[PDB]
Amino acid sequence: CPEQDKYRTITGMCNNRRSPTLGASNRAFVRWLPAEYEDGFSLPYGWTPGVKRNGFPVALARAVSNEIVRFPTDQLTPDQERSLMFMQWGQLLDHDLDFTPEP
Amino acid sequence: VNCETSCVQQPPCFPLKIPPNDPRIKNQADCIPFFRSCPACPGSNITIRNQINALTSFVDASMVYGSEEPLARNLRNMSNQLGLLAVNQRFQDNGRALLPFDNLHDDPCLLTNRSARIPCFLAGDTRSSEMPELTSMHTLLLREHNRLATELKSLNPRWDGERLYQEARKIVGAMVQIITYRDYLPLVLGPTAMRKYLPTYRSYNDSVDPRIANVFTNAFRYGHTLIQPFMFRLDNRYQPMEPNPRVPLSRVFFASWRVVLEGGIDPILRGLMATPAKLNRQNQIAVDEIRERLFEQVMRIGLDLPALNMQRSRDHGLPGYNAWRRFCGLPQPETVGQLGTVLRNLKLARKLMEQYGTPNNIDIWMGGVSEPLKRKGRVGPLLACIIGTQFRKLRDGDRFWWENEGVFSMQQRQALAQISLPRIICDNTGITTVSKNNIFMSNSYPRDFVNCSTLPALNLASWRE
Ligand code: HEC
Ligand SMILES: Nc1cc(Cc2ccccc2)c2[nH]nnc2n1
Ligand SMILES: [Ca+2]
Ligand SMILES: [Cl-]
Ligand SMILES: [Cl-]
Repeated sequence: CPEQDKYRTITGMCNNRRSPTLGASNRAFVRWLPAEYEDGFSLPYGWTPGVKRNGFPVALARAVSNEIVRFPTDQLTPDQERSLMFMQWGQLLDHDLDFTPEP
Repeated sequence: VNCETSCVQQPPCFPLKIPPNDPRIKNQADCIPFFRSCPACPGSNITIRNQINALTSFVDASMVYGSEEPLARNLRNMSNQLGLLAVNQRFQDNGRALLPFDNLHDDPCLLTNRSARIPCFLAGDTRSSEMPELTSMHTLLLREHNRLATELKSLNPRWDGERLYQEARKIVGAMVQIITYRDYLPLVLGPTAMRKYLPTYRSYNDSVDPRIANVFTNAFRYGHTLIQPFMFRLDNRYQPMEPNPRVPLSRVFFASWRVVLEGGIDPILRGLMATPAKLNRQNQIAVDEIRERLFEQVMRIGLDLPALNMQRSRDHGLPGYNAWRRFCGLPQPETVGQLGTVLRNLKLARKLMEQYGTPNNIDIWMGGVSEPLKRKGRVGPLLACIIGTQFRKLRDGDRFWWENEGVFSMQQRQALAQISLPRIICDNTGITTVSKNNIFMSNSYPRDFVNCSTLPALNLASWRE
């Protein structure tokens, strides 16, 4: 860690001088709650058919989407209090904070 | 094995299986593809599976500059000592800059139009070309750094490339933080959640963990419920810009050609400013442009964003709704009636119960986007907690937070306090009529719009050496 800096590193390394990787890129997320996996350590709920979560079967994400989320486009309510810039800032902001890589 | 083509559930595949009577996919032998997020510890039978953040958690405008050193280096104009960001050399938008192109192996932007031959743009974050509206904001910011590195060069001509770039980067990073905390967040959270989670800034605290929490990557997807089924373009009069003024979303994803050829960033920004966002309602959660036709053009099948969010939370081992409410110090509904009360809606409670069996199993995004909205906010109590808690951490735990002593002088901060997103638009586009503050509330023309003349510009006098 450099003793005296005027600007951030690109990586975010050295922002926290005690734990220098904190907030830095290409590191594990922090967990606020212990992970809940089928096997306890790696397998996601719904990975194995018949395997229940808290004594109840695992709903298909596509089914929850169909039953809960699905609505007809015509019904859309425009927010009288928000611009599409409000939505757009959210995405651009999200893109400053997290990107979860996949293979 | 190959996740983009197969329905075989074999590591790293976790395909979204199709239910009976699906309104779009009749073959239950088909699937919505899904690659599990890279494990922090590959193949461990010991340590609990966690995912990685390719980005700096700080509100440091890494979406403009990069989170990895070679990318940051490449995004810069290394031809001179002006400390500028590299701009597209093949194209311009009315004599104004566009982002430079990226050299991708399998490029999804080229797939949106063979004739046009417009590839993905290069920016700090790799999702910049995802939609032309996001591309407009990335371009807006690429222009603000270059405009500031020009004003600072004319103010301090003895300054070199590294200085000018680092000094401009620092201002952009602070603008991002100001807009977010002064304008954006209060309108997401509402006034009460804003006081609770974001009390007045005291100072930098090196014991505050600034990392993004796994849950936040899902909770922050609440914005998918604000998405409109079209991309709107408006001329200088804020009237539809024909042809194709309302282009459906499933035709704009990776359509970088629409920016380069269909009018640049200005018709897109006016559209963002003068169009209302979609309002999240219990029976109107998220649009089919994302729930049915997400990346439709470029994939073998349309993806379902709400469903992808629920599969992602399961892949990330995120506890259910009640565990997060408990974490927030909020009552956890056990029965259908109790969920009804929390939701102020027994019909939705009955449906959620049919799907999950218990409010303990409701996926984070699902249960979060289902809660009634806090007064003057766009989230319910659970998301307000997760969102608020995360933002306070990124603020209280940022050594380079704009208000931190030694970051900017008292003079530089009084100058920075004057910034706004409507002004950044004025300074870097041909747009002359912008939103009245707050830019996030202002959605009606000509009622909520004013001229650039009225708006105060940023004064860089306190940056003179
Ligand atoms: C208010 C915030 C917000 C907005 C607006 C938003 N997203 Fe998201 N989105 C997120 C977050 C957080 C993630 C998780 C990113 C990560 O960590 O990799 C994400 C993830 C995604 C993912 C990854 C899906 C998966 O789980 O595999 C897709 C696809 C996506 N968003 C598409 C979009 C599209 C398309 C738009 C606009 C057209 C958009 N998002 C608008 C916050 C938002
Ligand atoms: N993890 C994600 C993924 C995508 C899709 C994508 C991935 C690579 C490049 C462009 C687009 C997102 N789009 N918006 N937020 C996102 N968060
Ligand atoms: Ca960042
Ligand atoms: Cl977490
Ligand atoms: Cl180029």
